[PDB]
Parts: sequence; structure tokens; C-alpha cells
Amino acid sequence: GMTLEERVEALEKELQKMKDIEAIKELKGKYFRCLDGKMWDELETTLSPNIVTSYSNGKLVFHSPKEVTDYLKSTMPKEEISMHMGHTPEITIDSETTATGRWYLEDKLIFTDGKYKDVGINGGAFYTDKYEKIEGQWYILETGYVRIYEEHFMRDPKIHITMNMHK
Amino acid sequence: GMTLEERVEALEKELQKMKDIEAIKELKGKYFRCLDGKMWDELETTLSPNIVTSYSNGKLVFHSPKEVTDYLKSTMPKEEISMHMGHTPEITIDSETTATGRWYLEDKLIFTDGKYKDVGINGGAFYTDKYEKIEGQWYILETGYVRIYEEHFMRDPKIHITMNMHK
Amino acid sequence: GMTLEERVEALEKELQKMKDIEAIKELKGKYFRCLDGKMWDELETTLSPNIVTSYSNGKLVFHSPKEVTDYLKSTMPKEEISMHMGHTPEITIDSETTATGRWYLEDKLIFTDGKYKDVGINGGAFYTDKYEKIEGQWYILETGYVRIYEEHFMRDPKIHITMNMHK
Ligand SMILES: [Zn+2]
Repeated sequence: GMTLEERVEALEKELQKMKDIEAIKELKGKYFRCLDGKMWDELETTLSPNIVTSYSNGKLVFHSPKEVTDYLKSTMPKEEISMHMGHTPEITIDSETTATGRWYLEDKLIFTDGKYKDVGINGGAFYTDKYEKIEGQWYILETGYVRIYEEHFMRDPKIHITMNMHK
Repeated sequence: GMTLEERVEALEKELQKMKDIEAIKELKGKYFRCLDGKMWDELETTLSPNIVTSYSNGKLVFHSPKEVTDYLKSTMPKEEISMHMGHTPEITIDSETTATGRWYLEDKLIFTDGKYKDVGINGGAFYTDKYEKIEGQWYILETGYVRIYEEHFMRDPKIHITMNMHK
Repeated sequence: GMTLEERVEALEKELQKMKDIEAIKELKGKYFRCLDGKMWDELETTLSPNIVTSYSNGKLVFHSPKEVTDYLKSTMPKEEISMHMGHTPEITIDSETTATGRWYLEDKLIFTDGKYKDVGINGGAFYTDKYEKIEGQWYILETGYVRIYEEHFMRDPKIHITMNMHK
């Protein structure tokens, strides 16, 4: 049998894992919230300085938080309402400072003014993320996904958007 | 270095926080379930006796669980199917008896009979809640949100609602 | 006071409950992922050997993982895009090896080819599950639900599904 000190040490480490998992869920919650509400400075804080991830089906690859936030902002203008809704996460602590997470995303885009007015886009994806921990704080390091489906369509003009945090 | 007793005491407190967080998520799960299934008496149990929150753009303010439940019920009759779907929470334990939580809501309303038959309403919101703990039980104390968007529209009559817990 | 050894033993048990809850959430995450992505062999691993659950309004009852997976597969062919999206769980550890969970499901079916092309089905449900633990691993034992609503409808042909993991 193990000593008390040994059992406490075990509890310390096991609890740290549970704490790290909550922190990662909280991280990803912030990420979506800041993205869909276009608080770009805040969003930048969720990203590792060592970040490397890609977009436009691998056509574009970015190497810092600045670079990524700048880019997302370009694809998410005022005219575009975004909802990126995360579900049923599967988080795994790979080491004391690294982790992997799967997420299930429903997404929804609605254009209100500008050149793509009334265009609607809906879909789903299985994201897989990598995270890393730096000075006691978790950060997103890599994000990749598999598309479940994507549908593009013209919305009915007779639909009235009665409230909008962006207009 | 800390003593064993001190390290245990730390674990006791740190684990209590993790327990409180789960309890709050469970609370909010019950809240949505009871709201969307119109079990009003059950819903009343999720609310602090000391509750204070507001509605109709701050025009209406309620001061007890009775008062609030009564009100929600008035805005959620049999004729109205509601789905209030919670995502990616960010919970913070502010003290041993208080907490703050952010939630990401997609919402969906469908009217089946009555004066607004075939009306559909969809939206999203970033809720921010305050919770408090009373005799070992968590309760909702304040709820507020920012609307992402709200769309009102007429549904196609050729859609058949084949099942409905309320009719 | 309780002794140190007693306080440690308490922490061991209380933390195990929190660990079990995370495992159950992860389990259900896998279940949805494998179902919607039609990885049937993987899905079979989420199910207790002692599983017993029913379908077609109680008309059909299955007694093993093989039997169930076989069945779901029959109702979920390539032609049918499925999204079963889980929300706001309420998990309760009933014993060291059994548990109960409530889940809030939004669901969405879209048929792309075959005899039901362009048919769309949307709905919601309050699932209630039973889980059991076998050789350190959690498994789904029973699944049942209450339908919130179900809507069937013909989709507009002018909608382009631009991406699809199944085609
Ligand atoms: Zn959702």
C-alpha cells in the first residue's frame, strides 16, 4: 500500500488534470464568444504565441496570434452574423503542459447588408484541437476539422432581423 | 514547503470549487429542461429566494421565484414550442457561496395554434448569470444577456409537426 | 475532527466521482461523433455488453452492442446526413459502477440521394440514459427519451449542399 504523502501527491496531479480540462473548456467558450461577437482583441488572448494553423482549404497558413486574428476579422465583417456553437467535447490531457480536444460544431452564417445580402450558410464539423499551457494559462495551438456538411442558400427577404448586436 | 494537513486543506477547497462548477452546470441544465417542457413548479426550484432580475428591456423587474416563474409562464403558453439550447459555459467561483457564469444560447420558438400560428422566431445570446449557494444547494440569482441576433418569420404551412409534447 | 487518512480517503472518492462524470460526458461525445460520422465499429465500443434498449415505439428491442449498432446502421444510410447535438447534461453517479444522465438533444436529418431525397427532419428531445462501469471503462446501458417536437418537411431543391463527409 501507498503512504499518505504518496496518496496526496497522486490527488494533487489527478486534480490538476481535472482543473486543466475545465480551463480548456472555458478557453474554447471564450474563443467562440469573442469570435461571434467580434471582440478581436479579446480573441487574440486565446491563442498561443507559437500558434500555427491554416484556412481556405490549406491555401492560407498563419504563424502568430496577430496574424490569425487579423485574418478572421477580414472574413467576419459587420455585415455577417456568425454563430459557432460548440457541443459534447472530448478533452485529453497529454502532458502537464499539452492537450488534445475534440469538439462538435454547428455553424450558421447570415449576411444582412453588402454584396452577399440574404445569403445563408449552415453546417457542421468535427474539430480536433491541440492546446498548450504557458505560465499557468492555457492557449489554443492548433485547430483542424472534418466537415460534416455545408449548405449555401438564399434567404427569404420577408424575414425581418429584429435585433442585431453588430448593426 | 507546506505540511500534509495544509496540502489536504488546499485539495479540499480546490475540489469543492470543481464540485460547485458541476453543480452550476447541472442547475442550468435543469433550468432549460424545465422551461422548455413547461414544468413550472420544478423550474421555480432553480431560483434563489433573493432573486432580482428584469425583462421587457428593463421595463419589468421581479423580486421572487413565484414572481419570475409566473412571468415566464405568461410568455411561454402551450401554443409555443420553445428550445433554449445552452453551449460552451464559462463558470467562475467568486466565493464559497457565490459564482458567475457565461452561457452561449441558440434559441428557437415555433407557434402551433392560436393568434400567432406558423410564426417562427430564432436567435442567439450571450447570457451572463450570477448564482448563490444556500444550505448546500446552488440557485440562480441574476440572469442577463446580450442578443446576438433575433429573426421573426412566417413558417411554411406545408411543414408537418408530427410530434409535440405540449399538444 | 476526522483524521487525515479519513480526509484523504474522502478526497479519493469525491474526485473519482468527478472523473467518472467527465468520462461519461466524453463517452456520450464519442457516441454522437461515431453515429453522425457512421463509424459503426467505433460506435459499438460505447455500448455495454449487457445493453437493453428499444425503438419503433417499443415495437423493437435489442439485447447486445452488435444488435443495436446493426440496427442504427439500417436507419442511418450514406444518403442521410445526421446531426445529433448534445447540450447541458445532468449526470449523477448512482454508485461506484452505475450512473444516470440527462441530455438535451437538437437533431437534424437531411436526405441527399435515394428514395427520400430532399426530405428534412428536425427536432428535439430530453434523453435520459443509464450507464455502467466495467473494468475501469464506462458504457451506455439504457437510452430513452421524451420528444420535444419533430418536424418533417420538403427542402428547397435550389439549396446546394457544397460539402459532405458521406458523398
Ligand atoms: Zn446546439
